[PDB]
Amino acid sequence: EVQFGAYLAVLLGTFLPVLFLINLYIQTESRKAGRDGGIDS
Amino acid sequence: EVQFGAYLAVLLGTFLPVLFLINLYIQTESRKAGRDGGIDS
Amino acid sequence: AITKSELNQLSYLQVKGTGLANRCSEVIGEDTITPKSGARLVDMCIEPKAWAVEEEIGKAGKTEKKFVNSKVMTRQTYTLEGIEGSLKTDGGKIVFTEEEGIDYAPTTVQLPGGERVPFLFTVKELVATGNGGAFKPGFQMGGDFSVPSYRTGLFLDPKGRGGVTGYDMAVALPGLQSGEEGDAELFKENNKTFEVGNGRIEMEVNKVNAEESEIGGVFVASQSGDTDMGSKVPKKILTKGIFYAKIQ
Amino acid sequence: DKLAFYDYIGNNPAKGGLFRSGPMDKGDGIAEAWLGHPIFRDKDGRELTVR
Amino acid sequence: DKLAFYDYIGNNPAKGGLFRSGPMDKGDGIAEAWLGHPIFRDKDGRELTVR
Amino acid sequence: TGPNPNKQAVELNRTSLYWGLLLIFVLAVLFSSYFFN
Amino acid sequence: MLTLKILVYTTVIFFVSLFIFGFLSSDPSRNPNR
Amino acid sequence: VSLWERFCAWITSTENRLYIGWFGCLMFPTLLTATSCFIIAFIAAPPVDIDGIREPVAGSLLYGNNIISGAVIPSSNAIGMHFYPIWEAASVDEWLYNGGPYQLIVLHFLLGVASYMGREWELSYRLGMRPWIFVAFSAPVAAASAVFLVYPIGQGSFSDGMPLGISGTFNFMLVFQAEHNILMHPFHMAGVAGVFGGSLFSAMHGSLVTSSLIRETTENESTNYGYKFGQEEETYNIVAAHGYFGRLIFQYASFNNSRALHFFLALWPVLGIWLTAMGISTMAFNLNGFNFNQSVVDSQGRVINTWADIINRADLGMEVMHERNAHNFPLDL
Amino acid sequence: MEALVYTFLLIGTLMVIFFAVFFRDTPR
Amino acid sequence: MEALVYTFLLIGTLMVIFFAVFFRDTPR
Amino acid sequence: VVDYENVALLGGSQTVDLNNANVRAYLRMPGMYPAAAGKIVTHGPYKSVADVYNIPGLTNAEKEVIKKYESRFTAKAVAPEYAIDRINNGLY
Ligand code: CLA
Ligand SMILES: C=Cc1c(C)c2cc3nc(c4c5[nH]c(cc6nc(cc1[nH]2)C(C)=C6CC)c(C)c5C(=O)[C@@H]4C(=O)OC)[C@@H](CCC(=O)OC/C=C(\C)CCC[C@H](C)CCC[C@H](C)CCCC(C)C)[C@@H]3C
Ligand SMILES: CCCCCCCCCCCCCCCC(=O)OC[C@H](CO[C@@H]1O[C@H](CS(=O)(=O)O)[C@@H](O)[C@H](O)[C@H]1O)OC(=O)CCCCCCCCCCCCCCC
Ligand SMILES: CC1=C(/C=C/C(C)=C/C=C/C(C)=C/C=C/C=C(C)/C=C/C=C(C)/C=C/C2=C(C)CCCC2(C)C)C(C)(C)CCC1
Ligand code: OEX
Ligand SMILES: [Cl-]
Ligand SMILES: [Fe+2]
Repeated sequence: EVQFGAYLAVLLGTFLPVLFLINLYIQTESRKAGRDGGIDS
Repeated sequence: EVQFGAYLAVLLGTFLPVLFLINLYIQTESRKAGRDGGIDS
Repeated sequence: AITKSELNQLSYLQVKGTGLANRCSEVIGEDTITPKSGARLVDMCIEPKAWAVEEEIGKAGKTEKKFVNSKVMTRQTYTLEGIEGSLKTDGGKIVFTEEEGIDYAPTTVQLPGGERVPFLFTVKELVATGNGGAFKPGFQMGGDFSVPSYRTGLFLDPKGRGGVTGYDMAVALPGLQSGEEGDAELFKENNKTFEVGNGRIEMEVNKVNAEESEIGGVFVASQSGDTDMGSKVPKKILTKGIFYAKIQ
Repeated sequence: DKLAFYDYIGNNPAKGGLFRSGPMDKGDGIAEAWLGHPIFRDKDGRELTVR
Repeated sequence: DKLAFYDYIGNNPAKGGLFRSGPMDKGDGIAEAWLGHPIFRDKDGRELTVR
Repeated sequence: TGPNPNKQAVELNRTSLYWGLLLIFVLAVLFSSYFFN
Repeated sequence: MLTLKILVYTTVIFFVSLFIFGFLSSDPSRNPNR
Repeated sequence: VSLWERFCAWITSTENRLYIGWFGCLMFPTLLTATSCFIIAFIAAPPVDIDGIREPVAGSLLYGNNIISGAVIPSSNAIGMHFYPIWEAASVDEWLYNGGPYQLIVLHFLLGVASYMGREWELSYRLGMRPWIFVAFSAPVAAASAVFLVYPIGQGSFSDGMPLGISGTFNFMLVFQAEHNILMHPFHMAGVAGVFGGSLFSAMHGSLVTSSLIRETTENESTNYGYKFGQEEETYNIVAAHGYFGRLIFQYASFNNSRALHFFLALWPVLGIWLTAMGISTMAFNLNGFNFNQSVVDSQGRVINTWADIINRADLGMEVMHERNAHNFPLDL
Repeated sequence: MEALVYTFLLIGTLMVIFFAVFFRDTPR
Repeated sequence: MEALVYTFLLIGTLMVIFFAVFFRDTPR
Repeated sequence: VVDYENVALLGGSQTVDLNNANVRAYLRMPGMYPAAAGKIVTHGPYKSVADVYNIPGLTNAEKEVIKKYESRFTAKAVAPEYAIDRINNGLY
């Protein structure tokens, strides 16, 4: 019926960029928290 | 010959935790850089 | 309403949408008719009231061929009307020999599980022989009939292949037209066939009105189902209901 | 047939494997019928049984 | 046979699709042998050609 | 509603990152053969 | 199937009445220039 | 203070995260039930007999469809324009066999969008604004209503409405072009001009406004960061943009008044969509587009073809092949 | 078996929309 | 076809070892 | 079916099959269409061309008009997918 490689293509090409963008946002927020002196460094 | 779901299992279980750990390390480094007033915030 | 005399007293605008048009009429009396010569049964009506399909079910650690009930997926469009025939006597018994009328109606029923079973409810080409020489309560008759194909030769399947028209190959797969053997593995689906079936019906009379020359009773029938132009194995159907006829 | 199906070694829970994934129908297939009970006899009519 | 193989429409680069992936062998299979050249004649012997 | 005084920061140095990466990769190498069967 | 009809009719009339009697409660005066 | 007064104060309150209002009392339940039914039907509905010839068509994911080919099939041709609620069926299975969910979804959805328009006006009134955004929104509502309700009414059956799927719209468009000769109706031309001009004007406005930004960031900061929420700066340093547009084309054509510019921006696509919706509604009653088949002949009397004849050949090809098993007589009235 | 993939993608998109609407950066 | 997966895993492990040895945080 | 042997007797040649041909096949024999062809195509199977003269109710005129064209007729085996559509087969 369907091609098997499509499973790998769809799942990998969806999951990797999502984690990349989440990492960008989280590191930005962490730097912002670090710059302003507070309880969380 | 082999089981097809093993491709997805191995690849997802390798790629997700690795990106989680890299996320943790990168956000730690960004917070450290932000704490010290420098050229990169 | 229940009798023909009450039904004739209503107007068409008074019956539309109620569902009375799909019902069969009722007869009142217990007399005898005795058909002369050159009689014809006219205005026959047959209404099923129960449907069942033969299957294999599990009762307790065993499997048996049992008839399971089914629900009608279509709507009130399953009653036969207007059937006419010519009566005669052979050796003291009455023979019907059905001739014309609305004697077929498609129907679809659903089995427990989700499967849909279409079939062509019909009494076409029916010859029924009775056990007596007069129409009286207790009279019985029955015989075999012929079931035509569900789809005629002009039907086209979703890929454009039919019986007397349409393509004769799977045009979407040109890679199957090579070698000494071509698409020989699709021959069953590329070669449409139309073969006739068979059935059986048994009827019994309960009420007879002499002053109106009417009869009524119950019936039990069984026949085969749709074959999808010869690509699937037909099932078996069982039905029960009532009937009405006039000897005028 | 249901009573005879319980006496088949393929339904023993202690007969599987750790990395054999899927339903039990993946190993033998789907059953349809019971062939019957075989009885073995030698040249003298004495009954024999397979261990 | 090599010259005749070039005269088959399955080798036309403008005959595929965008989302049909794989080698050309995935569509028809692997070529094995040539069957020969067919010549069609009617009831009077004149030659006919399939468009 | 308000600023929660219970929030803190999370850290991870490079040595722990290397240990985690090695553990994940070696575990996958060990179990892949059995997953494929 | 009659009980389903009863429940649906109840719901519809409830919401429609809410609308109707809400618009009758001196709506034009509910503006920031009161 | 009575209980009813407190309820009225809460309903028409401006402090809520999402405004409710009194049009919301109709908008929310209808849209929610339509959404639930649509999701369930799109995932797991059985095949539906659309043409009334006992030939069901599959449209759900669980029955062998992908996202592109899946749809919610319109109701059966045997029903026609008759009302078909759930309680009027002998069983739920019969309701699903005859395309029941389509009517429910479309009706509750149309009520929802009308209430959405009303709610837009209501919040505009409560906030002290000018009450004409919902007039602009009335054009997509007009088009959707036109198709979904008006076409079945004119043609006499719900089975001719647009299917709720991706390829269903393609089928709808192809059959519509075959039967009514759209692309020659001037209202469709008006709609096409509306959408093309809307895109053109949007691109022009964006380019002109973005080019005329004043320098307040230097290099290492996105230019979007220079604007502050509440900053006072008219949306274009005039000399630059005005001279640019006066030099690019004929100088006397230049909108120097912002009110007129934005009014024209609002006016163009809305009028185009109104005209195309009215064109669909009128063609629902068999008033088709221009017909120029066999209009040029020589001196003798033979016919000389044009491009309209090629379009006619394509229309004939589409016509003879649609709904193959449904017709019994020569004319498709 | 691809119906699972389709359903997962659609539900993920709906989750993203929900988070965008209700967990949003304050405009101020 | 799984030889690709085995090779990728082994090469990734070797890459991780190389990075750990040569790109390391100073002991000071 | 994919292959039908007697396809030339359905109206595309000079011979017409009496058991499977549509009523339009008789439109090329003058003086026969609306009266005799309708009677021919609405009666039971014929084992021979001579059996068409036993149709109950044939007036004389139909008899001699059929006798005129008898040389163009034949009777083959009944195919149910063709014999059911002899008054209207969807061709216009
Ligand atoms: C390049 C060529 C070209 C172009 C530009 C167009 C352009 C157009 N055609 Mg067209 N057409 C063409 C070729 C072309 N056609 C050809 C070749 C054919 C023949 C096959 C057709 C056949 C054809 C038909 C049959 C129809 C069109 C229509 C249209 C118009 C679309 C109406 C629209 O989208 O707005 C209308 C906007 C809407 C319908 C949206 C409504 C939105 C609702 C109110 C809310 C939805 C909310 C949503 C459900 C939830 C949101 C999600 C949430 C999470 C945010 C548009 C003017 C249609 C038309 O005129 O419309 C009336 C129409 O019916 N054309
Ligand atoms: C196909 C084109 C098209 C689409 C899809 C579209 C969509 C939208 N436009 C809106 C607004 C507008 N559009 C406007 C002008 C225009 N809009 C245009 C073209 C479109 N506009 C054009 C061309 C114009 C220029 C005239 C204006 C002026 C507005 C608005 O003010 C309004 C808005 O607020 O935008 C910000 C939104 C209204 C939200 C709503 O109803 O509540 C959301 C409803 C929900 C969440 C529930 C609906 C779910 C239903 C029940 C699903 C099942 C039924 C469907 C029909 C399924 C069909 C799916 C198949 C067709 C694939 C919505 C995002
Ligand atoms: C033959 C009859 C048959 C029917 C024909 C109908 C013609 C009706 C013409 C009058 C209609 C209203 C005119 C505009 C009013 C207004 O909104 O002002 C807004 C401004 C007026 O200019 C602005 O006008 C301002 C002065 S004033 O206030 O308008 O007086 C000025 O300050 C400012 O600088 C300037 O930009 O107009 C525009 O910028 C918007 C452009 C679209 C408005 C229509 C312009 C004329 C169209 C001709 C007909 C096109 C037909 C299209 C067919 C699909
Ligand atoms: C109270 C109130 C409110 C609220 C409201 C709401 C929120 C509502 C909701 C509602 C809802 C939430 C509803 C829902 C409903 C749903 C439905 C109605 C559904 C249905 C479905 C169906 C019918 C299905 C079917 C099927 C199919 C299709 C296929 C498969 C099978 C089945 C059978 C499953 C407000 C705010 C206004 C205010 C005032 C008061
Ligand atoms: O449904 Mn839709 O398309 Ca209006 O025409 Mn007749 O019907 Mn059917 O065909 Mn053609
Ligand atoms: Cl018709
Ligand atoms: Fe602006």
